[PDB]
Formats: sequence, C-alpha cells, structure tokens
Amino acid sequence: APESAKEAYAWLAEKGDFGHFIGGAWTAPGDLFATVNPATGQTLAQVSQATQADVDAAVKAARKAQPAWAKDGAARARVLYALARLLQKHARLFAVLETLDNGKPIREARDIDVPLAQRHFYHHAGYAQLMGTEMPDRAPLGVCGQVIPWNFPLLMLAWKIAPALAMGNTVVLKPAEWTPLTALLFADICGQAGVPAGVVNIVTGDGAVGEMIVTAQVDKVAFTGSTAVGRRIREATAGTGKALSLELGGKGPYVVCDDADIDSAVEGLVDAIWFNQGQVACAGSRLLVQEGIADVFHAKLRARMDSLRIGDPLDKCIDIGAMVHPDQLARVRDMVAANTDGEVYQTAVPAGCYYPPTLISGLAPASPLMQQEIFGPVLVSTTFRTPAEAVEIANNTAYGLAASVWSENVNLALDLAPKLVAGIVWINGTNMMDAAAPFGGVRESGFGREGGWEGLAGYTRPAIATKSPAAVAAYTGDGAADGLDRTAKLYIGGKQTRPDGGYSRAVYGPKGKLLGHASLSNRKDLRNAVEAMNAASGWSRTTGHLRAQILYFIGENLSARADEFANRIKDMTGKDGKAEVAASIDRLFSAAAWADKYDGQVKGVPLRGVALAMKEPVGKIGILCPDAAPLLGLVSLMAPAIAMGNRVTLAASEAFPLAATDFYQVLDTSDVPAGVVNILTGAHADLAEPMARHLDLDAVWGLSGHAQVIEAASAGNLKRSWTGPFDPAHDHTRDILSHATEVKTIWVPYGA
Amino acid sequence: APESAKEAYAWLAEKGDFGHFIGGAWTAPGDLFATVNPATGQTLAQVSQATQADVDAAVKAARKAQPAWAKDGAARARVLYALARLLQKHARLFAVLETLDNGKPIREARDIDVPLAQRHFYHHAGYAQLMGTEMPDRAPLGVCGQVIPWNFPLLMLAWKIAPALAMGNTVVLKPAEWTPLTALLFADICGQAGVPAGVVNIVTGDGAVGEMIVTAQVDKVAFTGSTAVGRRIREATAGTGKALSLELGGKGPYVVCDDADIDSAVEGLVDAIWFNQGQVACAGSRLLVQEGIADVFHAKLRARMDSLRIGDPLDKCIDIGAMVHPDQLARVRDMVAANTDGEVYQTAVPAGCYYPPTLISGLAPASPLMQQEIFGPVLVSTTFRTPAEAVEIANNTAYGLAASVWSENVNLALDLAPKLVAGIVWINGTNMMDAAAPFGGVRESGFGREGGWEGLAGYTRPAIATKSPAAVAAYTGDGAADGLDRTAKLYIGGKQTRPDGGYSRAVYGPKGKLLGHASLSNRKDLRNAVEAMNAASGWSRTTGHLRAQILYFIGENLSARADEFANRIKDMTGKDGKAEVAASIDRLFSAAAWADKYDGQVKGVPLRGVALAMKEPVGKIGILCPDAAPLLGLVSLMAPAIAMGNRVTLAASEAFPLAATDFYQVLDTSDVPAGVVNILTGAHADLAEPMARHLDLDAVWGLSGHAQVIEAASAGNLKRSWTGPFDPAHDHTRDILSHATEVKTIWVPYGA
Ligand SMILES: CC(=O)Oc1ccc([N+](=O)[O-])cc1
Ligand SMILES: CC(=O)Oc1ccc([N+](=O)[O-])cc1
Repeated sequence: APESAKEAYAWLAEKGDFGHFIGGAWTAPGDLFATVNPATGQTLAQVSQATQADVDAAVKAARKAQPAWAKDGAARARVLYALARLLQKHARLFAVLETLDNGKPIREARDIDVPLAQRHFYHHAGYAQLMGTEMPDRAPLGVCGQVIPWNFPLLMLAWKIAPALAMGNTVVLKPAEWTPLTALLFADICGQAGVPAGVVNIVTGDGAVGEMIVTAQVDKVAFTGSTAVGRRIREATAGTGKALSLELGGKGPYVVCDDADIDSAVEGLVDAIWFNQGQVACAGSRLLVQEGIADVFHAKLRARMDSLRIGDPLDKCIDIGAMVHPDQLARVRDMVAANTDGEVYQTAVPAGCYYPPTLISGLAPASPLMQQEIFGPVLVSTTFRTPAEAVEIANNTAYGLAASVWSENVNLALDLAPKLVAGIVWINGTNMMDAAAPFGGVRESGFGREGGWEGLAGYTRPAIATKSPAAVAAYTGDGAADGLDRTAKLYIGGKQTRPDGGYSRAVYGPKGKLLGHASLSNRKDLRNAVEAMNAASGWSRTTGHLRAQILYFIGENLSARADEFANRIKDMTGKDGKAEVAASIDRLFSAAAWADKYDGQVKGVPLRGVALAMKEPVGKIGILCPDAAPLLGLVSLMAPAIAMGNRVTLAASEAFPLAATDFYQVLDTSDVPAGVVNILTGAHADLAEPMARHLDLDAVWGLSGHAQVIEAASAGNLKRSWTGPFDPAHDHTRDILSHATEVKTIWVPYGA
Repeated sequence: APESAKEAYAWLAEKGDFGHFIGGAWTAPGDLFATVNPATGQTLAQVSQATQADVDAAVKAARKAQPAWAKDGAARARVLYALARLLQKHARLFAVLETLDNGKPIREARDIDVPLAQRHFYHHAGYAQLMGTEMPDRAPLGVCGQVIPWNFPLLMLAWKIAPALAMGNTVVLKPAEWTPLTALLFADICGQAGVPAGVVNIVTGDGAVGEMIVTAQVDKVAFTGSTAVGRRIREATAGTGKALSLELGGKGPYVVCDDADIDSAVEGLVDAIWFNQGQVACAGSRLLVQEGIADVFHAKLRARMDSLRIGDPLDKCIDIGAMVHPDQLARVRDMVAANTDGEVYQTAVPAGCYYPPTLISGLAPASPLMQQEIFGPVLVSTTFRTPAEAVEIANNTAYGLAASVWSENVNLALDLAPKLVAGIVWINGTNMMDAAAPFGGVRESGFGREGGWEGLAGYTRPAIATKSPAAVAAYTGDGAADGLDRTAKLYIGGKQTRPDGGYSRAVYGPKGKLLGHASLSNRKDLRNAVEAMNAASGWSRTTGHLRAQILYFIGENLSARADEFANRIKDMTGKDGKAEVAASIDRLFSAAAWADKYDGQVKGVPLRGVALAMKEPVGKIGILCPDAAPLLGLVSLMAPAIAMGNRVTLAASEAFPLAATDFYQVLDTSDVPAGVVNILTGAHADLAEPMARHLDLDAVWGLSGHAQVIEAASAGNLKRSWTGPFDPAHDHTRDILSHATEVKTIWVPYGA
C-alpha cells in the first residue's frame, strides 16, 4: 500500500490558493494557475504567476531585512539549525509533497532528497556561527536572487538558501514553474524557525518571473538550470556588478574499466537512471565501458533494468515514477524519435506519464547522442579500448560537471580521476552528495561552487572595499621623427613579434618628450597568443616546486634591473618608480611562495570515504591591465595566475606600455617557458571584446573597464570573468589565487 | 672510478681544526677530538667539544640577533632562498663531505640528501614571505635549541633550521658527535647567504653539549633522536615554559598484502635497507607479509638483496656504505647475537666497517626483534593471515611514526591506512619525503610535526598573549551539618558514581553559606574514568555530523537551564553568572560548528601522487580546569575536544565545583555516549600527577598549574601536554582544535 498523502492534502487545503511569501507574510492570491500531480493529472493547488510588482516588493523586503540579519552570525546559526530541525520534524510531509508535486518515487524523496536538505541546513548553521572569527575579512553581498529547476525542488532550494543565509544575505527565490509546492511549505515553516520577516521571500511563476528576479536590484544571482538560460542570465546581468554563479548542463560520463567491480558498477548505474534528470551534478547518463567487459556489462545492465518497478510514486516499492510534466515526456519521446544510431532497449511500453528506463547502446565515440542533451530516464553507451581513450571520449564535450570512474585498482582509479574535465569525480560511486563537499562546473557547465567552505566565497565580498584606479589618458606630445630604433614589439610564444596590423603609437612623457613607440595589437595577435598558450599546455601539469623556481627567477631578474625599471616608470608618469618596482618584486616573491602552498581540502563526509576538494588551474586566462601601475599592475596579475599553473596573455597598461615591454627581457632571462606569459600592448577597446569572446580562453580578467562588453561576450563559452575592483597598490595575491583556480572534488574510498 | 674528494679535502684543510660558529664568526679551536671517515679510518678534521661557556655565548648571540631578524619576513625569505641556492651550487661538495663524514653511498647523498635539503630551504623561504599576511595571529618563539642525529646530518639540519628561521626565530644547533662536518660547511656558507650574525649558531660536541643546549635560555627545544633521550629532554625542560618537539624512535612497519604489486614492493624495500637507520620517519624495517605471498615475496627479496653492492661509498655504483662508527657496528652485531628466533639471511660476510644487508624472517608477531629497537641494515619479518591481523601486529608497539601499505586494491589500501597508528602512511611506496608534507610521531615516537604549514605552529606563539587567571581559594564556613541531600558525586561512564575514597568537602559561598558538598576524587576514580574512556573508543570513529548533533544538544540543553546555571555561579562566586553562561553556550555552538569542518590539507608534491595531511583525534585527554569560570572553563575545554573525536576526563574547578556537577544532567539529557565526557571534582594536588603519568592517556591539559609536575610525569609515555596559558574569557576554540588533533599524512597515487 502506498504512503498516505492525507497530511499533505490537509496542508494544501489549509493554504488554499497561494499568493507569495514576501516580507514574512502570505500575500493575496493573484493570477492563478493550477499545479498538477503528474501521476494522476489532478490539480493539487492553484499557484500565482507573480507580477513585476510582486518581484519588486520581494526584493524591497529582502533589502529592508538584510542589515539586521547580517549583524549577528550566531543568531543566524540558531535560525538555520531551527530550519533543519523543522525539515526533520516534518520530513514525511516534505517527502510526500515532493512526490505529489514532481512525480519522483517516495522512496527517493524520503531517503535522499529530504535528508540531504536537512543536512545542508544543519551543516551550514555552523558557517554562520564561525563567519565572524574564521572569515573576518569577508562580509555579506546583500540580497540574492535565486532560480532553481524542477528535478529536485526542495534540495535545490536548500543548496541556494542555506549558504546565502549563513553568510548574512537575504533571498528572493523562485521555484520551478512546474514544482512550487515544497518551496511554499518551506516558506510556511520560516516563521516557526524564527526567520525574521523578509529574510526569505518565495515568489512563484514562469521564466518571465525568473528574468524579473535576475534583473532586479540584487547583489548576487544564483541559478541552476539549462546552459541556454545560463547564457541569457550572463548577458542580462553583464556590467551590473552582480555576483553570478551558474550550475548548468552536462550529465556526466560513467567510465567502467575492465577491472571494475562489475556488479557494483551496474547497480550504481541502474540506481541512477531515475536520478539523472534535469540539470544536476550527476553521472551515469553517458556510459563508457571498456571493450573487454562491454558485452557482460550490458547484459547485466539490461537484466537489472528489467527489475526496476514503474508506477505509482506514492508506493515505496517503486523505482521509476511519473515524468514531471507532459512537456518533459514530449522531450524524451522526441529525442528518441530524432535518434537513428545505436540499439534501443526499453523495459516497458511507454504508457501515460510513465516513460520506461531506456538504454541506447552501440554508439560510436563520436555519435551525436554521446554529446547531445539527454532527457528522461535514458542512458547512452559507447566503448573504449584504453584508459587514455576513455579520458578522450569523456572530455569530448563542451561540458564539465560530474563524472564517475570505476576500477578496483588503486593506481588506475586515482590516475584517471584528475584527467577528467569536471568539478566532481566519484571513484567507485556516483551521485554522492554532502553539504561539506563542493560541487560545480567548468567549461559550459557554468562556474561557482555550492557546498563546503569553498561555497561561501561566492556569497560574500571583501569586508574592506577596494577601488580600481581611474583610467589615465596617455600623454600627448610633439610628434617629431625618431632617428633611433625605439619601437617596442609584442611578446608571444617565447619571442618578440611584430604586431600583425603593423601599427605602433608614439609614447610621450608628462612634458611631451618622445620616449619610444609601442605596438598596437589586434585580434590576429591575440589569436597567435592563444595558439602559443595551447602549445604551452604542459605548464598546467608542472609541479608547484618548478613554478615557484621560475617565479623566483623572475623576481631576482627584475631586482637586478630595479633602477632601470624605476627610471622607465618615472619617464612615463613623472613620479618616482622605486616603490612600484619594490612592490612588483614583492608580488613575484609572494606568488613564488604560494606556488606550492595553495592546498586542497579533505572533507570528512558521513558517506563512504572522503571528498578531496582539490585545487586545479583554470587553464588559459586573458587579462587586461589597468592604466595605472604600468609594471605592478601587470606583475600583480601575471604572477599569481602562473603560480597556479595557468598560461596568460596580458594586455599591458594602455597609457604606459613601456615597462611591460622592458619586462620581455626579464621573462627571457628567467627561462619562462614559451607561451606561458604572452604580452600585448595597445588599445583595450580593440582587445577587450575579442579576449572576452574567445572560445579557447577559460577566463577573462578585465581590470581596465569595458565590464558590460566583457561579461556579455563571456557568455559565448561561459568562461569565468572578473572585472574588478582591482587596486594594484594593495596586495590582492590570495584573492587572485581563487580567481586563478578551480575546485575539483574527488571522492575516494577511505577507512575512516 | 670513485668520486673525487679533492675539493672536500681542500675545504677541510682550509678550515683546519674547528672551533664553533657563534655570532657570525668562527671561534678559536678548543678541546679537540678527531672526526674520522668510517670507510677508511682516517681523521678528516679535529672538532671541538664545546664548553658551557661556548653554549652560553651561542645562546646569547642568538638572543641578541633575534628581534631585528623577526621584523622583516620578506628579508628572511631572501636569506632562506640564498641558502637553498648555495646548497644547490655547492651540492657536489655537500654530498661528498656527507659521504666522507657519515659513510653513506655518494649516490644517496647526491640524489636524496642534498636535493631534499635544498628543497626544504626553497620551500620554507615562502613561509617567511607569507607569515605576516597569512599568519597574522602568530609571532616567533625566540631562540631555538636544536639537536639532531648522525643518520642524515645535512637533511636533519635543514628540517630544523629552515622552519625556525622562516618563522623569525634564531637557532643554536648541535650536529651529532659523529657527523659534524656538513653542519660546519653549512655554517661556513651562512655569511655568503646573508644570514645576519648570530641568527645561526653551530656548536659541536657530545651529549653533554646537547644537554647544555636543551637546558639553556631558549624558548624552543627541537630534538630528533632516541626515545630514551627524548624522555630525558622532556624531564629536563619540565616547568620551564619551553616549547618542545620530539621526533623519536619507531622504524616503520611495511605491510604487504596478498594482492600487492610484489616486484614493486620488493624493489621499494630493498631500496630502503640502507636508508632505514637511526631515528628517521621511515618504513621497511618491520616487514609484515600476508601468508599467501610470504614465500614468493621473501624469495624475491633475498634475490634482490643479493644484487646490492657493498663497498667504497665514494663509488657511485655502491648501494651499501660503511657503518657510521664502530659503536654502531657493535650495536648491530650485538643485536644479531642476541636474537635466537627466526632465520638469518645475509648477503655477505661482515668485514671491517661494512655490515651486510640482513633479513631475519620467520619471526612470531610477538618476537623480541619485531618490537625491540633495530640497528644496521637489518629487516625483520613476520606474517599475517588477515588485514585485521596486520593492523593488530603493526600497532602492537609503543611507537607510531611512519608506515607503508602495499595493495593493488583501492578499498583495502585506503581502508588499512587510517587504521594504522602513525603520523605518516605511504600507499604503494615508502620513505617519500617533501618539504610541504608534515612528518612526526604519536605515542612514544614523540610529538610535533616537521614540514608544511602544519610544522610552523611549533615554531611560533600567539602574537597576543593570554594570561591564565590567578588561582582562587575555596571559601570557608562554619561546618554545620546539612539536613538536606546536597552532596554531589562524580560522573564516569554515563552515570553518577560515589568517590572511591568516600570523602567530600563542604562548599561555601562568599559569605559562608553552606551550598552543598562535592566529592574528593582519587586515583582509583581516575582509573575508572580511563576504563570508561576505553569502552568509548567508538566515539573516535564517529562522523563529524554525529558529533555536531551531540554538541548542538548540549548547547540547547544548557540554554534551557541558563538561569539555573547563572544562579549557581552567583551562589558560589558572589558575581552574576549570566555572561559566563552565555559564553559557555557560545563555546558549545562553536564546537558543534567545527565538528564537521576541521578539514585535512591536500599537498601537491613533486613526487608521485599527493600527500593528504589528515586530521585525526588525539584519543583520550585528561584535563584540569582553572578555579575561575566554574562553568565556562570546563565547557571551553570539553567542547572542542569532543568535537574532534576525543574522549575526555575533566577535573572541574577545585574552588567552585558545583556548576560542573549541575552539568551532569545536561550531559545525560543530551545523550552524550557513556565514557565520552567524564568529570571528577576535588583537589588538583591529588589529581595532577596521576593524570599526567597515566600510561593510558594520550594527552594531559593542565590549566590549573602544576606545570613542572605535569610535564615531568608526561615523559612516562611521552603523551602530549599543554599547561597554558588559558583564559576562559578568551575564545581559544581554534587553538584547542590543534591541541585536540593529530596530523596523519597519507601518501596516495594521483595522476596530477
Ligand atoms: C534573466 C534572463 O535573461 O532569462 C531568464 C529566463 C528564464 C529564467 N527562469 O526562471 O528559468 C531565468 C532567467
Ligand atoms: C637535556 C637532557 O636531559 O639530555 C640530553 C642528552 C643527550 C642529548 N643529545 O646530544 O642527544 C641531548 C640531551
């Protein structure tokens, strides 16, 4: 007999038609639309489509409540703990309501969704308690606008609300149009938990309401959902100064080596067929099986698939529930109808809201379906010959979120895991989640991390605000001919090169004296620099010891020319340059120091083993330097970036380019490998959009303005972006290390 | 053709008879004794036996130089980097001199000893650079007295001097009597590196000179050597306020499972035979082989041992050098002569200063050789049937330093590693060392860690001093009989218990009002508490989440009785108790927060894989609370200790015991597992020595005085000790987490 929904129905009846939860109170129901149980077609409740005025009021209430909420972290901790206690007390109600609203099996809702939501609040309460003492250099961002998908309604809510509240922010959150009910129940327990009025605001509606929230006067936007919508959100927030995190697409590859525990790998896959829907950090949808075991693996997988029970989601014996909505059923049907490759195996005939577990096997490594978007309870599979080929297939995508690797050999499993492009890799498991273990994407899977200490940075700002120096116009001057050869070039791929466009501008000092000429770089020069960075990919695999040695050489070699660099700075700016040179040397030595000291973090989890939140390079970074600090600005951004294993191309100070061109000889003398540091000079209006747009750059740092253009263009490949503030006079090294790294969490067996 | 020693002989001829290196200068040669090349028997140089006056002068010069040296971390980083560059430039000289002085093969000196010493200085330079910004809460200790053994003379020097200088301390270091030369060459390069006069002082001599240094006016003593000497150093420094680190005995077990890569495990072990001598954190000397592979493993081991080349250590093809001194040769011969068990395999007949690689196999798990000290190039081996038996055998020692585990299976290797009592565990390797990876012991292998961020705490003090409150004499009263039942008891093993001795004292308020009676605990009560903590060993294997939940309950249940506890405090002290109760609740919630957030640190290393510097519980801690803060002192020490997975026995405030006895109900209502928290009341003069002596306690925290008695008694089992300062009104939570944890560094394969 299925679980009783009587208490869920009673709550829905008490709530009647829903308005919104704004300023601690329930508003009048407005423009109502039915929310439907997908398993039965029956209307569960009427829910409102929020108006622009509703969003405005929600944001105004969050803004009003934020200063007093921010003031006492211990008080926030008690509230987060109370919320966790209420989720636990009402766990059966939350679980039944989630099944009624979304269609998922009640067994998943009770055993996974609700317990993980509870633990997220329990765990994050402690971050509120410790923020003042352990993060004293950090402060809240303010108001967060948050948008979540329909696949895990309550758990997605927890992943958004818990860290935001812990760090002293208030929230305006919209649940997915199809699944509002558990978010409304969460709203309904906020008063009992002591959530002060306006600290949590929940508004309901379609994507138009999501766009209203994203474009509202919020300090942070956090979104989980499709990559296509993430691009639109990046564009709609470009130039606003908003903090932005995106958890996007990329259902993960599942690599099964010849020496895997076959039966366990099969069981983890079958247990994930229902889970791996919508946008969530998961693995198993793309199956990569080594040739030697492929036939036995598929035979076992089909047999285990046949045992999955499809039906009434309120029955705790059911494994496969109802599809969330008829539009999602149509998506899966259409995907199947459009595919012509492979062999299709389904355990049942599709009937009503129930789509059967489906395996599409026999695909080639380059088939469209291995890389195309997947809908429904569907797995696609291919084979591989060698572990190196598995890595190649797994990484042959625009995505990089979660992945799973199966092997019984301790050496092979730990060799494969770090080579996968991903923010999460599970060894001998899949879909393992904990509040202490960060998760998030690289590439087109987005950016930012949710969970752990690592997730808190994205909900905070520096406690002491820095300000980027104002732009400086280049000096003008006479323009007489130069009979000497004083025309500086570009530095690309370990050698000087002429600008592709052939042009240079005269550089004058503060009194109008001609100092020399500097090249005007173009998009072709940038293309050449990116090619050089691609050739230097081995730098991203060097040891920290080696990178430290190089940075020490750079510092020593600049020190040997310190007087000369101070003189060049004074020639260009009219101000003594000794202090800027000393600071630049210091930045190099601090970056050298950090190159082998920026440690990953080991997470104890209440699951099997440990989660290793590793630090890895971002990859290739294009950087635009400020006008001020002609040497220190360049060195301050270059040095931490290469210390962390990235390759960089920097557009030097537009106004004062000749300190950076003098720096070419320092790079050469220091044996900086070709392509690790490339330097362009010239007009940042020519370079900002090409650098932010470039599909082969992993991050763009624009510290000379053009923030809107840079952030909008970054949506092409969803590269990370940083547009300041950046004050070169201040030591930003540690903060820059975070801009210069990604967190990759590897889950490993561990006997403690 | 052996390596040329011409330059080494020329340096020795230049320096002639040696004095000491004090205040930046070489002192006159004094009471001279020959230092002898063990391979040839020839005198290399005459070296002085330092006098008390020499030690005093070295300490005085170190003290004079320290304040200026502390001021500028960037300047120290330049000096440390210059020392590393000098070790590298002169690497061939350092390596030859090490071989001449100590007898080790030149191949080891060139490939291992000198490179690791260079790397230690390169790496630690960066900590000097970063100390001001990344460790702003820390300051230098002052002057460090440092004593090192003869097995790795230069490398042992680097492990001592590099962190000490990085943290702004100055040093007085004595090399081992038998191997002074590379330390004297290190002294001779200090001027060239820019070491300010007196920042490094090197004095030579025997153990009497070592004792002079340890008992001198130094702030820190750091020693590597025998456990027996470590005990004497702990006794000689007891009650002086000196920081102390000890890296002692315990050559490590080498666990070879049935599914190990046998050839790799054999090659790793044969390559370690020469290395595993003296006191160093190594593994291989105690071979534990699973029964199924024991015969094949030993057959391969004997064959590979036969390939080791013994002879002139200046020949780069040589694997087994000369024993360091005839006294060490006698030690190994006598050990072999004393053994009557097992089967002795030696690859050659002993001859001159050369003792052959030796395998003593077929021993029972409880054989004299399996547990007693090992000398020479000697391996001892036993077998095991199950991995659980391997763990029992490996842990059946008074030691816990390094260990190695060999298995190809991902589960078994990572399951065995946390179960071993050790500060270092290598998976599928041995003797892996890096400047960023901490190493150190538990149990009778000592305490403290060398290397990494983790090693720096032992070379620093809090920048802001805390002061322990003055003792408070209990109030007196008339002595009338109490017609009511107000005699508090003890709390041991989950229940209240009568004091074994049967005595209680009257407790009076400030004006003489009888408040009740409190038990006078005795050594038997402590014994019962220790037995209860042993029964609660499962607490040390719980999840952080579980421990957080318990601490949250304690905080909630104290909150529910807040007025009652404030009233009890005011009854006893005459001062309002509300703020003390509020602080106590805060400490509980901060410890709850930390219980699942005190993360281990992942070290990138230039070797194979990664090193995981994990946090583990200390185990069982005995704690003596101050008189002041009758509730807050107890709660502040208890809460972070249990949050980190320890079990504790606390002696409550002697003057004001009744807040702690009221707290028994809070523990019971909060479902604290039996034996995790035990509380004794009574006179700390009765309890301090028994707690510090107890051989079944892993640490003693004495925050009520008795520092000399506690520190001297702790030498029995070399338990960790903390004798303050401790101000209950100060939030010590973060520092207490460090007192309450050990660092265990697990080296694992990794493909990045
Ligand atoms: C801000 C923007 O450009 O578009 C959006 C479209 C839809 C949603 N949504 O709620 O799914 C959010 C944002
Ligand atoms: C301080 C003390 O009690 O004795 C010592 C004996 C020997 C040494 N040593 O040079 O190895 C150091 C200290």
